Amino acid sequence: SHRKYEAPRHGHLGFLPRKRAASIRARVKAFPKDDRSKPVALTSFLGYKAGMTTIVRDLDRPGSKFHKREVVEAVTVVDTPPVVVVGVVGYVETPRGLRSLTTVWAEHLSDEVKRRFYKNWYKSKKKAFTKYSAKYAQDGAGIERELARIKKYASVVRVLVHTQIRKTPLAQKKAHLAEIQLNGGSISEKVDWAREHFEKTVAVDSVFEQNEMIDAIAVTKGHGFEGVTHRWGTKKLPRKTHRGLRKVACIGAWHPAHVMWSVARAGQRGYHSRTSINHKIYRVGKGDDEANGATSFDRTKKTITPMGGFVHYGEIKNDFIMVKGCIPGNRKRIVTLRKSLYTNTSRKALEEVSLKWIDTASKFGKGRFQTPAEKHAFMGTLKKDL
Amino acid sequence: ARYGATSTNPAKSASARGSYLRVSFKNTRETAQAINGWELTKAQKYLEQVLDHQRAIPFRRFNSSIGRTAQGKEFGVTKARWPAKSVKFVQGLLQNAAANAEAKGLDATKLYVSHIQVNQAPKQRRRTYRAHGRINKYESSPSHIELVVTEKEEAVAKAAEKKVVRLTSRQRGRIAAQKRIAA
Amino acid sequence: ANLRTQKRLAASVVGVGKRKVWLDPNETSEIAQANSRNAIRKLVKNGTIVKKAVTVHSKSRTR
Amino acid sequence: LKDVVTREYTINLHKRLHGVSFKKRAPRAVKEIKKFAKLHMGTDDVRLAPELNQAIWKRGVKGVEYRLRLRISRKRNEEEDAKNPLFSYVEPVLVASAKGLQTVVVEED
RNA sequence: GAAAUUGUUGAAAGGGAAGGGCAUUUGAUCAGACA
RNA sequence: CGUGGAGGUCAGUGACGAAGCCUAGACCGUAAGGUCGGGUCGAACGGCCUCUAGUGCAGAUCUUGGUGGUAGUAGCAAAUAUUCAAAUGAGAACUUUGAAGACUGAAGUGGGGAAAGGUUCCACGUCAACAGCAGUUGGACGUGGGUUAGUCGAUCCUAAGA
RNA sequence: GUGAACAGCCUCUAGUUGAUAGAAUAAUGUAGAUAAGGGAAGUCGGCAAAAUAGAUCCGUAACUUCGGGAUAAGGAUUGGC
Ligand SMILES: [Mg+2]
Ligand SMILES: [Mg+2]
Ligand SMILES: [Mg+2]
Ligand SMILES: [Mg+2]
Ligand SMILES: [Mg+2]
Ligand SMILES: [Mg+2]
Ligand SMILES: [Mg+2]
Ligand SMILES: [Mg+2]
Ligand SMILES: [Mg+2]
Ligand SMILES: [Mg+2]
Ligand SMILES: [Mg+2]
Ligand SMILES: [Mg+2]
Ligand SMILES: [Mg+2]
Ligand SMILES: [Mg+2]
Ligand SMILES: [Mg+2]
Ligand SMILES: [Mg+2]
Ligand SMILES: [Mg+2]
Ligand SMILES: [Mg+2]
Ligand SMILES: [Mg+2]
Ligand SMILES: [Mg+2]
Ligand SMILES: [Mg+2]
Ligand SMILES: [Mg+2]
Ligand SMILES: [Mg+2]
Ligand SMILES: [Mg+2]
Ligand SMILES: [Mg+2]
Ligand SMILES: [Mg+2]
Ligand SMILES: [Mg+2]
Ligand SMILES: [Mg+2]
Ligand SMILES: [Mg+2]
Ligand SMILES: [Mg+2]
Ligand SMILES: [Mg+2]
Ligand SMILES: [Mg+2]
Ligand SMILES: [Mg+2]
Ligand SMILES: [Mg+2]
Ligand SMILES: [Mg+2]
Ligand SMILES: [Mg+2]
Ligand SMILES: [Mg+2]
Ligand SMILES: [Mg+2]
Ligand SMILES: [Mg+2]
Ligand SMILES: [Mg+2]
Ligand SMILES: [Mg+2]
Ligand SMILES: [Mg+2]
Ligand SMILES: [Mg+2]
Ligand SMILES: [Mg+2]
Ligand SMILES: [Mg+2]
Ligand SMILES: [Mg+2]
Ligand SMILES: [Mg+2]
Ligand SMILES: [Mg+2]
Ligand SMILES: [Mg+2]
Ligand SMILES: [Mg+2]
Ligand SMILES: [Mg+2]
Ligand SMILES: [Mg+2]
Ligand SMILES: [Mg+2]
Ligand SMILES: [Mg+2]
Ligand SMILES: [Mg+2]
Ligand SMILES: [Mg+2]
Ligand SMILES: [Mg+2]
Ligand SMILES: [Mg+2]
Ligand SMILES: [Mg+2]
Ligand SMILES: [Mg+2]
Ligand SMILES: [Mg+2]
Ligand SMILES: [Mg+2]
Ligand SMILES: [Mg+2]
Ligand SMILES: [Mg+2]
Ligand SMILES: [Mg+2]
Ligand SMILES: [Mg+2]
Ligand SMILES: [Mg+2]
Ligand SMILES: [Mg+2]
Ligand SMILES: [Mg+2]
Ligand SMILES: [Mg+2]
Ligand SMILES: [Mg+2]
Ligand SMILES: [Mg+2]
Ligand SMILES: [Mg+2]
Repeated sequence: SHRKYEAPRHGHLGFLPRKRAASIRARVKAFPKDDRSKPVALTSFLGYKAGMTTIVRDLDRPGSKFHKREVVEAVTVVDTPPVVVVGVVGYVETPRGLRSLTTVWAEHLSDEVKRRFYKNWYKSKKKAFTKYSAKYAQDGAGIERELARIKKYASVVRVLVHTQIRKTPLAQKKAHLAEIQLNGGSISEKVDWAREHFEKTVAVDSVFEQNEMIDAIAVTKGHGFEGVTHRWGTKKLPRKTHRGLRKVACIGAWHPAHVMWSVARAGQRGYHSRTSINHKIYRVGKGDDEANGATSFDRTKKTITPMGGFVHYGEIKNDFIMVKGCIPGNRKRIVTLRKSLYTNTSRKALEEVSLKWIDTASKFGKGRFQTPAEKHAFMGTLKKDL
Repeated sequence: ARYGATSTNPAKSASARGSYLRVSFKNTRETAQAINGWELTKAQKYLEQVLDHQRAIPFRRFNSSIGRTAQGKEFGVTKARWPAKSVKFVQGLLQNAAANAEAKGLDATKLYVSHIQVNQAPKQRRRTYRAHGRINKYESSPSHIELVVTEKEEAVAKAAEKKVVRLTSRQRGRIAAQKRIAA
Repeated sequence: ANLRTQKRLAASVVGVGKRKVWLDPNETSEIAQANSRNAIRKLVKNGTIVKKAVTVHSKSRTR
Repeated sequence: LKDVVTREYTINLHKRLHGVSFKKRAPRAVKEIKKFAKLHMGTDDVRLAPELNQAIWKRGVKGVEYRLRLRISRKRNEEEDAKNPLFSYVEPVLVASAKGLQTVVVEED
């Protein structure tokens, strides 16, 4: 008859269905617009969400009440050992849209990738790619003409890369393989780069720089079957109400005589694909680098790994991307980081940060000490020890 | 005797019954059907495993609002269950057939079950008390079970009709010249 | 094997509650033949059925 | 083949019981132990000494000690022949504290 | 020892009911007339 | 057109198979229906002219009986709680015994009675039904045994009342 | 035993351990609890819920049929040795 009072609907209809995703690895649905005047490099990267901590930095923003004053800010850390290049795939344009034409593969393939191609690895004869590997033998003939044919046709080129999941504290030995569009100039220059990087390795620093705005593509945490109140942020019904109250009182008018797509119902919650954007990179780590977690002002040699280690993850012994704030997906999940799709000007983007101090105390309680050293200092001598 | 339609040669088959068994008609229907046509030997090892919850029985008719299980994938099915009491009654009949086969002098290694048929025994009446002074039937749904084991025999040779061919005057003018013309 | 009767009889004969009669699990065939009071009697007197002690409710803390 | 062994294990009951309803903690423990014997002895058949039972129920249902020092013994089966020729007896070991011991083989004869 | 209703076996059809009417293909099945 | 029963008749059919029942086999009739074959069955039954009626069903929230879909579904969630081992038995989550853990907490889940029941008591045997899982157990089933009074009640007396 | 107590709570004697069971711990429930800052803004309505409570001492208004109102209200205090 007409609402009575007016309110916004609940929740966004541009995120339906609120279904479990088809895969733990959320898909890159879009790559940066290509400028072929620049050198060749990846346009994304693979890693694993390890955890969060706190940061202190002076903020630089003429006009704000916190100009040249410190702020304290949340950051996530994703574990990011070098990705390894094992294939090139070339796409061509058709009136039916983009279509994959060939894939060329490297000759040798890590067991790490090799075992993604399997479901019962232990029992198997592991024959994956063994006839392919032979194609090199014969001078090279066939792999050439394929590379060669990518070159001739092909509107875009992506690289087949995979993570070195063993360089990571995780249990799962089976790595993550994935296509990354390649944007540096010229089709042929692209596939050469790809050909050149077969079996060889690619670093993060060649993909991201400090203060870059990047996007995170990941599968959201799971929560299972969810009632309507938490899933859609619906009003709790009154305490007096029969047969339950975390519900919707009116699931619909009498006509249309059908529950409609647009009304909140109980169902799966989380495990969704998201493409979260505009996460500025506060740090690019270095695994071989002691004093990862140190700064210009801190100096105290220590790595980013909190005392006792990242809760529910492990240690971070590889290079990492420290990104301001928080990110979709949870600890241990594969996560794609993507080059931004637009040159943002913002001032917020553009501000070149410089960390003053990275927090490094335990996360497994009310952590009181940055380092065993500090703890040793403050506590004195204990009944164990020397 | 007088079992349901069979097509098997009784000289190489043995058979068994239960009548008025207090097992669920519907569950044992599903398990009977699950064993049907099987190698008698593969069938027994199979029922054993059901009892162990290592493989299951696909429910295919009497199965609405049944549970779901990985153990149906074997059979292309999502709903499968593990009907204990059915299985033990069925395998008991099977054990019987075995014994009779042995007695007829039949080769056990060739025994498959070539007929297994459950249908509905007379119901058994018990009753329950519902709200407001009421009473309702509360009923057993029992089963008769019959199976037949038969020795596998291979091949079938050939042999059949001849269809007496019949064709017009002009239909053999072509033919009579088809060969006089060519080969 | 079913010693209820012998147990109840045991309780009655000894003069205390069943909760405290001990039926010796190794003379379980001997006990079973004990159908009568006279033969529970001389089963009690030779340790095949023992009285089983009271449960202390001490007064020490009260005191 | 077989192997016929005795060892003495400590089992963490605390993480196995963490969460479980109070009225099910002693019962759960009986079970979880059985399970523990099968995981080590290979053996579907697991039997608990009536004194072991006592050790478990020593403090009431919900009061199960966080660690137990067991002695698990693999033995051969007897009479009417069960499915499998092996089985395990479990006994409590009279130890001063269950806390602190590695798993040890008992040299039997 | 009918029917409702059921099991098995054989045959057939089935993209949000089924069943029906005129007509013919196809499959199965069968009467008659011929001499 | 069809059904129960009656008079007449065809010296009608039939244990060498009446009647009935089954049959996407045949044939006659526009139709109500009629005829045959084959299977099943077992003792009676039909055509024709007439006579006679308790004479034809889809319904009546029809009567009685039987049967479904629903559905292996709702459910079997109040009364704090169970556990190890032996014994027995085809069979043991549930019986027996031992051990342990608890409960009722003397305003009792203790020890007796009145009304009412009527053998439920007790023993031996024992599981087809019953005890909304089970069963080797039972207030179940089978076969037996058992209730002792000068003093305990009745019986006597009177009450409202009859 | 505690305590004013035949209360509640724990125990001895006696008696039970009966009441389908197993595995999990989604939604929504039923029953039991908690919640920062605000404090009835919720709602027909404080419905529900929360707050209060024993004892000892101190203190106690209008009004009244002088019997009350009254544990009015408002306060302090309480273990062990
Ligand atoms: Mg409006
Ligand atoms: Mg899917
Ligand atoms: Mg090609
Ligand atoms: Mg919730
Ligand atoms: Mg909200
Ligand atoms: Mg939220
Ligand atoms: Mg209400
Ligand atoms: Mg609402
Ligand atoms: Mg923490
Ligand atoms: Mg029959
Ligand atoms: Mg059905
Ligand atoms: Mg059905
Ligand atoms: Mg279901
Ligand atoms: Mg359901
Ligand atoms: Mg459904
Ligand atoms: Mg599972
Ligand atoms: Mg299915
Ligand atoms: Mg009911
Ligand atoms: Mg009821
Ligand atoms: Mg009533
Ligand atoms: Mg011809
Ligand atoms: Mg010709
Ligand atoms: Mg919990
Ligand atoms: Mg008959
Ligand atoms: Mg037609
Ligand atoms: Mg007429
Ligand atoms: Mg007539
Ligand atoms: Mg009549
Ligand atoms: Mg004819
Ligand atoms: Mg005939
Ligand atoms: Mg006939
Ligand atoms: Mg006769
Ligand atoms: Mg007439
Ligand atoms: Mg009439
Ligand atoms: Mg009609
Ligand atoms: Mg009718
Ligand atoms: Mg009708
Ligand atoms: Mg009509
Ligand atoms: Mg009717
Ligand atoms: Mg009816
Ligand atoms: Mg059932
Ligand atoms: Mg159910
Ligand atoms: Mg309950
Ligand atoms: Mg209920
Ligand atoms: Mg029980
Ligand atoms: Mg108590
Ligand atoms: Mg009391
Ligand atoms: Mg009782
Ligand atoms: Mg009495
Ligand atoms: Mg009575
Ligand atoms: Mg009795
Ligand atoms: Mg029985
Ligand atoms: Mg009864
Ligand atoms: Mg029952
Ligand atoms: Mg029974
Ligand atoms: Mg009797
Ligand atoms: Mg009698
Ligand atoms: Mg007297
Ligand atoms: Mg007298
Ligand atoms: Mg009693
Ligand atoms: Mg109940
Ligand atoms: Mg349950
Ligand atoms: Mg609050
Ligand atoms: Mg206030
Ligand atoms: Mg208001
Ligand atoms: Mg106010
Ligand atoms: Mg209002
Ligand atoms: Mg009002
Ligand atoms: Mg109002
Ligand atoms: Mg109230
Ligand atoms: Mg409070
Ligand atoms: Mg007042
Ligand atoms: Mg004091």
